[PDB]
Amino acid sequence: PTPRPVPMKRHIFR
Amino acid sequence: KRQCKVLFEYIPQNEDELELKVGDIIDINEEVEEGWWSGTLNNKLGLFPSNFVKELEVT
Repeated sequence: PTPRPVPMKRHIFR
Repeated sequence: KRQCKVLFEYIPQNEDELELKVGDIIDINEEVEEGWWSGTLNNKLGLFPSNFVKELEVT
């Protein structure tokens, strides 16, 4: 999966 | 091509991210990590949140 307007945490930058 | 449609607006939170507007069509390059894809929109390559989009049938 259901899209929701909350971004996942990022670990890889770039 | 592999492509997706933006479902929700996204203001970039970082300089390597794309800004997303509802209904934008992005050409998908790859998945960097769960939740984060790279792709191209209006001639910019950048990262964007995958749960703000819907992948389209390839085709």
